[PDB]
Amino acid sequence: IIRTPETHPLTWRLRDDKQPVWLDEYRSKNGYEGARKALTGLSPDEIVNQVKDAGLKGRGGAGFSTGLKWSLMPKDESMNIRYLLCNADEMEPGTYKDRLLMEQLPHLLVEGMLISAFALKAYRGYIFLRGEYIEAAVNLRRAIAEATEAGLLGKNIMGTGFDFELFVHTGAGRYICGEETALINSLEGRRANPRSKPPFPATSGAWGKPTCVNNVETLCNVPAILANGVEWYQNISKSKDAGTKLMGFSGRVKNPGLWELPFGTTAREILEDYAGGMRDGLKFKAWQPGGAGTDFLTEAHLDLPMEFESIGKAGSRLGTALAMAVDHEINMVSLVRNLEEFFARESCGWCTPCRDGLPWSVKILRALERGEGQPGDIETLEQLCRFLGPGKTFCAHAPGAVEPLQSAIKYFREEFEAGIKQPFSNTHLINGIQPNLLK
Amino acid sequence: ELAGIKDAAPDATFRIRGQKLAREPHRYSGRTAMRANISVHEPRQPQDIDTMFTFSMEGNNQPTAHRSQVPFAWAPGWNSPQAWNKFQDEVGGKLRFGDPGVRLFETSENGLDYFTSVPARFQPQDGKWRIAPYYHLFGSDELSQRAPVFQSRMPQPYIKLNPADAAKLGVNAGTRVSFSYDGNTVTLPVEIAEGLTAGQVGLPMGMSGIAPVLAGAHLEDLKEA
Amino acid sequence: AFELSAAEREAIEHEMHHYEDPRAASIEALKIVQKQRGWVPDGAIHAIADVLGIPASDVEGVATFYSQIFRQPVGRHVIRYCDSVVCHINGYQGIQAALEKKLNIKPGQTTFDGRFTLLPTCCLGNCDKGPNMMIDEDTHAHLTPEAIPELLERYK
Amino acid sequence: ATIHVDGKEYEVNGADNLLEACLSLGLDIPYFCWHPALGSVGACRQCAVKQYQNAEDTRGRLVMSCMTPASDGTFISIDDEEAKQFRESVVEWLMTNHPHDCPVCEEGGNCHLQDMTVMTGHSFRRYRFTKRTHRNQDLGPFISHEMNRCIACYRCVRYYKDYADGTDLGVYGAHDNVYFGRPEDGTLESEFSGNLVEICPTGVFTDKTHSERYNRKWDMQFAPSI
Amino acid sequence: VACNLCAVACPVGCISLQKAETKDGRWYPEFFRINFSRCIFCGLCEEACPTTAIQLTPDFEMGEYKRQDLVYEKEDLLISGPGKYPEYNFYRMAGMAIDGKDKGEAENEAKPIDVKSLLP
Ligand SMILES: Cc1cc2nc3c(=O)[nH]c(=O)nc-3n(C[C@H](O)[C@H](O)[C@H](O)COP(=O)(O)O)c2cc1C
Ligand code: SF4
Ligand code: SF4
Ligand code: SF4
Ligand code: SF4
Ligand code: SF4
Ligand code: FES
Ligand code: FES
Ligand SMILES: [Ca+2]
Repeated sequence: IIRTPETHPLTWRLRDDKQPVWLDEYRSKNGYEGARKALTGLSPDEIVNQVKDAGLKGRGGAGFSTGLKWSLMPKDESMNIRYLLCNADEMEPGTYKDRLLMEQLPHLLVEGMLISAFALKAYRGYIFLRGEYIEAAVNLRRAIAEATEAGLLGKNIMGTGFDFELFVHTGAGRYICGEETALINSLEGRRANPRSKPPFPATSGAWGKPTCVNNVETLCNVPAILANGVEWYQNISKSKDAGTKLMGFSGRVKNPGLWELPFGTTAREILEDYAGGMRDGLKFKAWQPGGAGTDFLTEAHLDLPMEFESIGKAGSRLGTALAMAVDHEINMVSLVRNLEEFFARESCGWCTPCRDGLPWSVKILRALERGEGQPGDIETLEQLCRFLGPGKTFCAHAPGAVEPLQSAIKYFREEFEAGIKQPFSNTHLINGIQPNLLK
Repeated sequence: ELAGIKDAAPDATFRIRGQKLAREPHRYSGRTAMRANISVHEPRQPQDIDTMFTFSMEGNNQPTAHRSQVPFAWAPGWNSPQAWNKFQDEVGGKLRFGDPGVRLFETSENGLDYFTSVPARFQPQDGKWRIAPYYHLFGSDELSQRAPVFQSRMPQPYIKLNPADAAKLGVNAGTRVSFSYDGNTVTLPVEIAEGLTAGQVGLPMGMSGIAPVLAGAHLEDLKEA
Repeated sequence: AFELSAAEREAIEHEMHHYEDPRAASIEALKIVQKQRGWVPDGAIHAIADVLGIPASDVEGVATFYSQIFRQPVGRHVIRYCDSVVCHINGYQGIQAALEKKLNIKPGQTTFDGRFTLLPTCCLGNCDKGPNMMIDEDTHAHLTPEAIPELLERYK
Repeated sequence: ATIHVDGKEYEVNGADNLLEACLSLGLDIPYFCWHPALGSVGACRQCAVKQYQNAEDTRGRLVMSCMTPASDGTFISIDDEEAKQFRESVVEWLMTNHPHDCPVCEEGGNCHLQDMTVMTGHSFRRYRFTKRTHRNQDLGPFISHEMNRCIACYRCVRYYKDYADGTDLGVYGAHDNVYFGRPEDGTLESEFSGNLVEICPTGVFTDKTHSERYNRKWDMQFAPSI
Repeated sequence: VACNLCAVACPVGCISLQKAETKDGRWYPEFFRINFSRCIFCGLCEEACPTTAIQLTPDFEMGEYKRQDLVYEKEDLLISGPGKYPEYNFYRMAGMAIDGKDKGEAENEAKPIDVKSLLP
């Protein structure tokens, strides 16, 4: 599978020995060319407009367009202090893309930092990492030092008078830190409770200053747009969502990996033509398109293009586009129990519905797994799923938490009904009081 | 000069639609058994001729009553301290019919003149220690220090010294020193206060045996006991 | 009694030079103390609070909020296994059973010699090569229950 | 500003949020986390109302009245069926770990959670699993600590840190193991630590001086004084 | 537990008591008196008791010579057994920690998870 630079702008400079690309090898393979063009010939607002009309969308899972988000920055010249943050947390299960781009191609991330910080007029940039990526941390720090001693980082970058400083902030292992406002709160050294909007991070984000939070994949997509042009980027895929995307399947398949495809590729091609289909002796049961925080889909949804609108019309989220396949050998009750246990133990504890309803669903599913269900069980689960959607909770961790539960209840209700064995018994008897036998 | 206190609270003839204001809530309990250990006969309820409140629940404590004195916050469905939201015109603002209290004086149109009595700078003289007042929230008040609950929160009676003054006296932190004021020799242990100016000594006003009038006075024959 | 080392204080100051607010170096200060001493003792909260100028309350809240900061003493190695959804699909349960059979302890406990401490952890980002385990700084993929005691004998 | 609650028009201050504007009009809206002197943070998610986009809107959206500004021409509903169900559900979710301590608790009869459970109509329990527990702390001779009865409404930390600027009390823990208190056993250092006995809507912080010779609020002969 | 629900639920108001605490922290009435000259035997106190401590036995011979002897103090009310409810215990259900019952040892109570625990 050849990767020409025209159709694979992100991963065409990968090395076959799983070794990182350093500064000289990156610059030989057309490196820092979009950086040079943006810093020399383009105004920051021109770069923002180019990103806006190039159709680039956010790859963190929200699908928000980055040009529109960059247009929310204040035009006041009194607030020259500005921060640009990378959500290199990548703590969502089933997501392994940012590790792949930022363990063996850090100079692409550094170039995206420089370009976006010049376009946002950001005087500082941080990469909010995770504590479990040691090799990625070492590679990012080495690449940052190399770009510093090559004159691409620091004061008076390439004789343009723009001073940009890049830092790496290694996290301490909490899933809610992936949320952008909670990422800002964790960057300041507080407990990572997220923040309400409005105000957005663009108006007043990190330390009250204007701040732009972006994914690793989007900041890696930016220098390709700045180098090879905008009309090339619009012609990569003939879909509403433009540009290439890291998609791939995982879980009991022949080739669980990671590939770069244009948008609109149907989920069967990424399952059969790329992942090799499912493993020997295992037939297909379900799949998550976005990982742990999305709705399950059946076999009939495999012939669907992996776009935001197509999956959204199908009743789910594209997410990180890293699908996981579930065979029939795995019980749905056990899988949903594991998902809800992860989501309950990674709650931040700010707002009541998530904090004191995810453990309830955890206990209900644990009772279902051992066959200790009672009447009124699935009713309580769908009650929680109805009253944990968007808007009810403070942040979007709980809608993504209750998405797989309601999806597996809708599509696989017969497996949940098998665990209901015991009759309902909440109160033990008391000698000397006749109970109120409700009919 | 004290003519304002007539408007502080309404007199004892003030009634809300003919009735007085209740002191205790309407669900007050035990009325026929609080005094049963003394005698089973129910006594006369105490009559409050001085004020407009009554010593019973036969009164008015409605949130919409036209008054400024509220004995307690209670609304139907709000037994918490959140009944004050029902007792206000708007939440977080004033009371519904004005806050109690009347200003004794207004702002004068013309002010005073500049006080020319500029004091000279403090000179630490030998043998005399100027008393720096260290007030405490728990202990300085005359009545609050007599509370037995405050004695656990009561700080130990400690005298504060500059490091230079402590080095001059040869005393450390915690050792006992004795000083006499108005023919009263008392002994206290020592803390070392860094920010204190030298030539002074710090005393806790309102303590047991230490009057608050000692602030700004001079201390003689301070020595290690 | 806890007293911070000169190297720890120098690293904390060099880290707080990076941010505009000294509070932002709390996570890195706690991680530096954790790297130097294995875990974060009780006096470390007061020491980091006195260095950073922020109260000990929010430092303790940060140390208790994050799962990778240990407020209880652990063994010489911290074996963390991914209990998430994809490793459940790939069968981390056999790996956990093999770990409990070798170490003779439940997850969340430490071995009686202070050698290993077994803990479930979040997604390790290696779902395509699951199941995955994480000893102190090294991750391992494609785990089998029979290879667990061979893998754990290279950590003294 | 102009608002419409259940089709009835009201005139309110446009700068304030919907919760204090509606509580100024005498309307009953449940709330735990918001305090009049502390502002809105949207923690407890108890103040839910159903806001409609326009006059002829029937679907609406469940918003929080403490974080919703009382702008001109706002249309909200308090006693909507979905809003009432969600508020009862929030009360029930707070009830999944509340200990059976009301007879032996000083806040009984003065409890905001008691009035707030009775007000929402929640009286039937369908939680059969275990309830979490917490060890208490010695918070000095004034404040008695009982961490079991907390609902994680974050009033104590907000008041004690933002308002009173106290430095020895805070929140620790995680997802449902949040712990509100001092980092170690000792007296509370602030001079305004007595207001925690009424800032806390539950009986976590209680007046130990009153708890010695305790009696309920209906047994108190009260008076106004200085 | 001296919770004072019976005194306020009594429509005649013939109950008076005061709460006291032991060293372990359990709650008991310091004193407890009923004015039987005032009590109408309406049974509201037993209905409102959340610990089933106070009960109305099938006994009617309560006539007396003087009204002062109709006030029954705590010596004349505490009996040697559980009465009509033989196996109830409020402190087994209560969340408060008392002697012989630590935190989490009540009915449907998990063990206290410390915030310093290494488990996520
Ligand atoms: C619970 C939760 C976890 C999230 N985790 C991540 C993450 O790990 N990485 C990421 O890029 N976005 C994550 N997001 C999405 C962010 O809120 C936000 O979309 C991202 O930081 C930037 O979006 P972008 O793709 O437009 O750049 C998370 C959101 C939620 C609600
Ligand atoms: S939904 Fe609420 S409690 Fe849960 S992680 Fe988000 S803000 Fe925290
Ligand atoms: S202790 Fe009280 S004030 Fe603090 S969060 Fe809990 S219920 Fe709220
Ligand atoms: S604080 Fe808890 S135990 Fe006390 S009255 Fe309220 S709900 Fe009951
Ligand atoms: S039975 Fe007697 S003591 Fe009990 S509530 Fe009725 S009148 Fe009062
Ligand atoms: S007898 Fe029952 S109702 Fe009366 S105070 Fe004791 S426990 Fe409460
Ligand atoms: S689910 Fe285990 S590494 Fe991602
Ligand atoms: S009062 Fe609005 S969410 Fe708490
Ligand atoms: Ca009088």
